[PDB]
Amino acid sequence: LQDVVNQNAQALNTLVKQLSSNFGAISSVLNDILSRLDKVEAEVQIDR
Amino acid sequence: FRVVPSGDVVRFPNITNLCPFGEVFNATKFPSVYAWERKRISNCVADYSVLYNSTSFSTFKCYGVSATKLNDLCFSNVYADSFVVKGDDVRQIAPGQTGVIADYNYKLPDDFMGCVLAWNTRNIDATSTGNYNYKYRYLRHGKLRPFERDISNVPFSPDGKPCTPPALNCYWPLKDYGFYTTSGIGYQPYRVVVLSFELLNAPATVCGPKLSTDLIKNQCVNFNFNGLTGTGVLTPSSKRFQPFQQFGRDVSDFTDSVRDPKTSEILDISPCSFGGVSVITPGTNASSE
Amino acid sequence: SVLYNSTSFSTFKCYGVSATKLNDLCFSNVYADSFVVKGDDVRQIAPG
Amino acid sequence: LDRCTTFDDVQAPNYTQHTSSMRGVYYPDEIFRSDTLYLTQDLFLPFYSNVTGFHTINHTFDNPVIPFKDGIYFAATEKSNVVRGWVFGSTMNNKSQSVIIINNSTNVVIRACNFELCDNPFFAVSKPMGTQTHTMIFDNAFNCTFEYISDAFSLDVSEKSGNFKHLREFVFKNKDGFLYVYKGYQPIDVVRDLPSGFNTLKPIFKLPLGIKITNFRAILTAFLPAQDTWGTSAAAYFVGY
Ligand SMILES: *[C@@H]1O[C@H](CO[C@@H]2O[C@@H](C)[C@@H](O)[C@@H](O)[C@@H]2O)[C@@H](O[C@@H]2O[C@H](CO)[C@@H](O[C@@H]3O[C@H](CO[C@H]4O[C@H](CO)[C@@H](O)[C@H](O)[C@@H]4O)[C@@H](O)[C@H](O)[C@@H]3O)[C@H](O)[C@H]2NC(C)=O)[C@H](O)[C@H]1NC(C)=O
Ligand SMILES: *[C@@H]1O[C@H](CO[C@@H]2O[C@@H](C)[C@@H](O)[C@@H](O)[C@@H]2O)[C@@H](O[C@@H]2O[C@H](CO)[C@@H](O[C@@H]3O[C@H](CO[C@H]4O[C@H](CO)[C@@H](O)[C@H](O)[C@@H]4O)[C@@H](O)[C@H](O)[C@@H]3O)[C@H](O)[C@H]2NC(C)=O)[C@H](O)[C@H]1NC(C)=O
Ligand SMILES: *[C@@H]1O[C@H](CO[C@@H]2O[C@@H](C)[C@@H](O)[C@@H](O)[C@@H]2O)[C@@H](O[C@@H]2O[C@H](CO)[C@@H](O[C@@H]3O[C@H](CO)[C@@H](O)[C@H](O)[C@@H]3O)[C@H](O)[C@H]2NC(C)=O)[C@H](O)[C@H]1NC(C)=O
Ligand SMILES: *[C@@H]1O[C@H](CO[C@@H]2O[C@@H](C)[C@@H](O)[C@@H](O)[C@@H]2O)[C@@H](O[C@@H]2O[C@H](CO)[C@@H](O[C@@H]3O[C@H](CO)[C@@H](O)[C@H](O)[C@@H]3O)[C@H](O)[C@H]2NC(C)=O)[C@H](O)[C@H]1NC(C)=O
Ligand SMILES: *[C@@H]1O[C@H](CO)[C@@H](O[C@@H]2O[C@H](CO)[C@@H](O[C@@H]3O[C@H](CO)[C@@H](O)[C@H](O)[C@@H]3O)[C@H](O)[C@H]2NC(C)=O)[C@H](O)[C@H]1NC(C)=O
Ligand SMILES: *[C@@H]1O[C@H](CO)[C@@H](O[C@@H]2O[C@H](CO)[C@@H](O[C@@H]3O[C@H](CO)[C@@H](O)[C@H](O)[C@@H]3O)[C@H](O)[C@H]2NC(C)=O)[C@H](O)[C@H]1NC(C)=O
Ligand SMILES: *[C@@H]1O[C@H](CO[C@@H]2O[C@@H](C)[C@@H](O)[C@@H](O)[C@@H]2O)[C@@H](O[C@@H]2O[C@H](CO)[C@@H](O)[C@H](O)[C@H]2NC(C)=O)[C@H](O)[C@H]1NC(C)=O
Ligand SMILES: *[C@@H]1O[C@H](CO[C@@H]2O[C@@H](C)[C@@H](O)[C@@H](O)[C@@H]2O)[C@@H](O[C@@H]2O[C@H](CO)[C@@H](O)[C@H](O)[C@H]2NC(C)=O)[C@H](O)[C@H]1NC(C)=O
Ligand SMILES: *[C@@H]1O[C@H](CO)[C@@H](O[C@@H]2O[C@H](CO)[C@@H](O)[C@H](O)[C@H]2NC(C)=O)[C@H](O)[C@H]1NC(C)=O
Ligand SMILES: *[C@@H]1O[C@H](CO)[C@@H](O[C@@H]2O[C@H](CO)[C@@H](O)[C@H](O)[C@H]2NC(C)=O)[C@H](O)[C@H]1NC(C)=O
Ligand SMILES: CCCCC/C=C\C/C=C\CCCCCCCC(=O)O
Ligand SMILES: *[C@@H]1O[C@H](CO)[C@@H](O)[C@H](O)[C@H]1NC(C)=O
Repeated sequence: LQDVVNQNAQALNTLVKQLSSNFGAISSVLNDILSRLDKVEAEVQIDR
Repeated sequence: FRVVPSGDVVRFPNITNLCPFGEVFNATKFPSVYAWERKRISNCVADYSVLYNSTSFSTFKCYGVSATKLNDLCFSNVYADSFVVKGDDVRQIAPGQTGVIADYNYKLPDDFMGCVLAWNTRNIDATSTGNYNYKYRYLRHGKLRPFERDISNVPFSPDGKPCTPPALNCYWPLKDYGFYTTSGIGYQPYRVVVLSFELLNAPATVCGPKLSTDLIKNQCVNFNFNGLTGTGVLTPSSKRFQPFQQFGRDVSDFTDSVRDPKTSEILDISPCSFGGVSVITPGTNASSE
Repeated sequence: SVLYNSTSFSTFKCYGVSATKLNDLCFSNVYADSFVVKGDDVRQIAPG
Repeated sequence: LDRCTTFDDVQAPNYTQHTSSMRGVYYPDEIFRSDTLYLTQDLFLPFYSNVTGFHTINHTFDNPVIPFKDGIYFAATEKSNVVRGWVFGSTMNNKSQSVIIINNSTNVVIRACNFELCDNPFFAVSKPMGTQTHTMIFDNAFNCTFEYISDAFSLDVSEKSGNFKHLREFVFKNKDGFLYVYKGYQPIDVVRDLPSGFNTLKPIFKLPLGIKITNFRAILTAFLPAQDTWGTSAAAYFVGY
């Protein structure tokens, strides 16, 4: 039972932690990208 | 549960002086490319529209930022590099170029952030008899690293051993530009200024023209701190930043803390939307409630 | 680099390779095409 | 003296071997973080690396030319302010530009120029009077490109007796025309060694010099009892890559 609980918690926490991946973009922070680049250039990074 | 913002907050540092556009772009004397010169810019407002009445640039290109966003940002570590080149050499001042200038005189890094400006100066830098005061290096052992300068003047030998000018296989490494009033456009003199800076990672003292507003707390608002824009709720924070720290991030790389540029108080930033919602229905054809 | 003492080019553009790598490579089937055009037509010598 | 001087009889230096121990960590950027673990790749000093030690005592005056490679960790153990700064360059003469970073007991001075460097640069202090007398770092300078001078202060130059009390740690990097300098400090009560421990360094300088750095030399202090005689006092410094 403890294993079941731990597995669920770890899955959710890993999902939260994966938000810091760049995925090949210049940055993983949306606000930084939208503050530096105009619509056309920002669209590529946001799509990635 | 969704919450929409109901306010606007813009906070920039206290700045009053205009940036020294005249001292940089209208200086009487410029250096040679092999001895390019660097100057620091700080504590000023980057309102470049004042140049619209007096200046005209043939080259203007920016890297790492869009030209239409410049007016909304603040810039961290601003440097201006000035020098003079030939008309045909202006294309070499860009990342990833080769040639005599890019190899032995002035090189930009691959991940360059900043802007390059260049304009023609035949009227002031060329003479009917020929001006030979500008020089560049055309012989060297190996290429320059980014933003590296070399102002040595030593006799050069392909064998890479000490030499004496009059001896055979001995050359002076510097060469003179010849600028005449009747030269073709490719051989006319051009003045070049390269601006380099960093964005949204550290304290800044150079900002664009923008009106700063009051601080609204405990409310969902749009905010702009030193050019970093977003939406959220601002609250007083118990964190203690170092003097060299401006922003704070959490494990997910979301900007969650910020120092106020005017009062220096630390503030936490939280999202506006939060909470689960469910809808119970007996079926549309039974009722719409 | 021997051209640095005598020649100057107003246009120089490379495709399929980075200009900074040229010194490190060997080239298989090398051809040079020469001709003369007008100043306004130089922009037309490019793919597409 | 008012010109470059070489000490008559100085013992040859046999450099000592030591190990670092979880020393030389610094803040990688300017972002604030708390209660977390951060993984990053950068130029660091590997744990338990071999480090080379140089000393000043009796007639030993160790200040050779040390290669720079890809940046250094520099530690100084002292009690009477013997180590005063560094000179960084490539040829270490007036054929190329060099940068001097010194503390001359009143201000911190950073200057990049074509220096006519003395092969034996030092500050002069009088053992009886206990005051700074001469500065003999360079004979001439021209074509200066960068200068920085700090606010005035006061430094205790007099000699001291006992055990080493102060450990001062620095990290030096060179990248994209910038010289990065990180600093840290620690009290100690050691006799003769590089203390083991852990201490993070903070950024203090990002100098836009744009020079090539491949060699460096330390600037020391000589406690001369009188004219024509030179004294060394006790101090040590260690280098790692
Ligand atoms: C943008 O810049 C213009 C032009 O600036 C002038 O030219 C440049 C190249 C530099 O040399 C500047 O130093 C010059 O000032 C500015 O307009 C000029 O403003 C000045 C200052 O107010 C005006 O000078 C006054 O103008 C009156 C007389 O003007 C009449 O005669 C002149 C011929 O001499 C003629 O050009 C003009 O049309 C009028 O018929 C008078 O008060 C006084 O004697 C003095 O000469 C000057 O006339 C203006 N020039 C023009 C073409 O309008 C702008 O002010 C500047 N804008 C901003 C927002 O800064
Ligand atoms: C790079 O190219 C330069 C220039 O080459 C010359 O100019 C080009 C346009 C072509 O016409 C070439 O054929 C020319 O040679 C070379 O430098 C020149 O080298 C030559 C050969 O050694 C030098 O000629 C000798 O120089 C001495 C006298 O020079 C004095 O007078 C001249 C008057 O013009 C003056 O310019 C110079 O400064 C001296 O005061 C002497 O030995 C002998 O009589 C003969 O004239 C010539 O002087 C050089 N020119 C310059 C400007 O330095 C480089 O060798 C070449 N580099 C490499 C690596 O190949
Ligand atoms: C750069 O500095 C050198 C001296 O530097 C020394 O030599 C270098 C080659 C390196 O090994 C350095 O580490 C070393 O410290 C200056 O050299 C100077 O050369 C001139 C002649 O060109 C000498 O003039 C002579 O000097 C004495 C004076 O008493 C007498 O022999 C003669 O009357 C004559 O004047 C000068 O002494 C010498 N300086 C020295 C050896 O220290 C060089 O001039 C300098 N360059 C510049 C541009 O300043
Ligand atoms: C520590 O060093 C500072 C800084 O001086 C700088 O570095 C020295 C090693 C020399 O190369 C100096 O030329 C260089 O500026 C010393 O304080 C400074 O001393 C200089 C003189 O050496 C002062 O300049 C002079 O000041 C007046 C006019 O104001 C006139 O005598 C001269 O025209 C000259 O300009 C300078 O004002 C002074 N302070 C500053 C902030 O620059 C300091 O004396 C020295 N300390 C020790 C113990 O050696
Ligand atoms: C680095 O320092 C060197 C050595 O001081 C500088 O070279 C020197 O520059 C001066 C000023 O241009 C030269 O004097 C001039 O020479 C001719 C006549 O000979 C003429 O242009 C002027 O009338 C004046 O006299 C001087 O000859 C020259 N010295 C040497 C040994 O070449 C050099 O300019 C400095 N470099 C930088 C990038 O600042
Ligand atoms: C810690 O020990 C290592 C070796 O385990 C030292 O590195 C070695 O340093 C020497 C002297 O600089 C290097 O030899 C020299 O290298 C270059 C050519 O590569 C050149 O200067 C000379 O021709 C000579 O060969 C040696 O290569 C290098 N070895 C390794 C594996 O990097 C290191 O210096 C020691 N640490 C300290 C602080 O002394
Ligand atoms: C940045 O400036 C603010 C605002 O200064 C006030 O308003 C300006 C428009 C101008 O009229 C100034 O002279 C005013 O003082 C500073 O905020 C003030 O800080 C002082 C510090 O003693 C405090 O007494 C005031 O109450 C503050 N005013 C407000 C409206 O909050 C602020 O200190 C400046 N920041 C820096 C770093 O200099
Ligand atoms: C390109 O060639 C021209 C002349 O064409 C021929 O090739 C030369 C190398 C040389 O042999 C010429 O005589 C030939 O006609 C060169 O220009 C002339 O070069 C000669 C060399 O003797 C010289 O006396 C003239 O003054 C030069 N004339 C001009 C107007 O410059 C030119 O140098 C060659 N380019 C290179 C890079 O070698
Ligand atoms: C750059 O500065 C020079 C020098 O001050 C300015 O040249 C002046 O031009 C005016 C006419 O516009 C002349 O009457 C003056 O004699 C010139 N020199 C001086 C010293 O006043 C030049 O206009 C400036 N350029 C810009 C773009 O502002
Ligand atoms: C440095 O000089 C000191 C004296 O100032 C030396 O210490 C003496 O060494 C001798 C020879 O071994 C001993 O007999 C004395 O008893 C020592 N005196 C003291 C006060 O310790 C020392 O050996 C010299 N060498 C070094 C490396 O410090
Ligand atoms: C005669 C042609 C020789 C064949 C060349 C072979 C392979 C292609 C590689 C390099 C060619 C470089 C072109 C000249 C660059 C000049 C640069 C400048 O001056 O800015
Ligand atoms: C050299 O090593 C000896 C021991 O072998 C040591 O006593 C001496 O101090 C070392 N050199 C110097 C300059 O101290």
